[PDB]
Amino acid sequence: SEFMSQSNRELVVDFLSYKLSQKGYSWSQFSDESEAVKQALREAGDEFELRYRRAFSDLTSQLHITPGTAYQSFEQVVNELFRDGVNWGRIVAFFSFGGALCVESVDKEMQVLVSRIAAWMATYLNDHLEPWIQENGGWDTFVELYGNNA
Ligand SMILES: Cc1c(C(=O)O)c(-c2cccc(N3CCN(c4ccc(NS(=O)(=O)c5ccc(N[C@H](CCN(C)C)CSc6ccccc6)c([N+](=O)[O-])c5)cc4)CC3)c2)c(-c2ccc(Cl)cc2)n1C
Ligand SMILES: [Zn+2]
Ligand SMILES: [Zn+2]
Ligand SMILES: [Zn+2]
Ligand SMILES: [Zn+2]
Repeated sequence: SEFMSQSNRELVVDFLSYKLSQKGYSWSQFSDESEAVKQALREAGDEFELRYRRAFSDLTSQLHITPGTAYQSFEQVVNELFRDGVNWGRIVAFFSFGGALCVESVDKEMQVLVSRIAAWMATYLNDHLEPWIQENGGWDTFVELYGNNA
């Protein structure tokens, strides 16, 4: 409880849909307090790209991500991102990484990867990040911290 929560799937699809919309795409092209969390994540991901733009490179070539890639390859990269533990900034970097991997996959004519990356992100969020998030005050704590720094 939970095996795979709908709220974790929704957070991921809403974030990825936003990043793909910024590149002119609809989520439907790739796949078949809550509003405040969605908006804070959108804003934090946009700020993360302005501050750490150099990291937004040819991710699918650097990580050899193809239509043959399975979940454990994605988990190894994200475990590197969280190698020294979890914090809010690293969670924003994780969402941003998934968004950039989706955008790059579409650019490299590997549209098939988008729904897969969404599922891998929702799995990692559910299994390896939600326990930390709940222990550290929940998503409404992030909304408060982000909004107050803003
Ligand atoms: C393996 C691996 C990687 C790897 O190993 O590192 C990386 C990788 C690559 C580059 C960068 C990073 N980062 C950079 C940042 N960093 C960090 C910094 C500070 C804190 N401290 S904090 O928690 O107190 C804090 C402080 C401030 C704010 N926010 C204010 C809002 C102000 N505003 C309201 C005015 C500022 S904006 C903002 C600032 C920082 C983070 C978010 C938003 C927030 N916050 O959450 O908003 C939280 C904690 C963590 C963690 C890692 C990872 C990738 C990767 C590859 C490609 C792509 Cl595309 C993505 C990822 N990969 C794959
Ligand atoms: Zn939603
Ligand atoms: Zn961008
Ligand atoms: Zn795992
Ligand atoms: Zn913990």
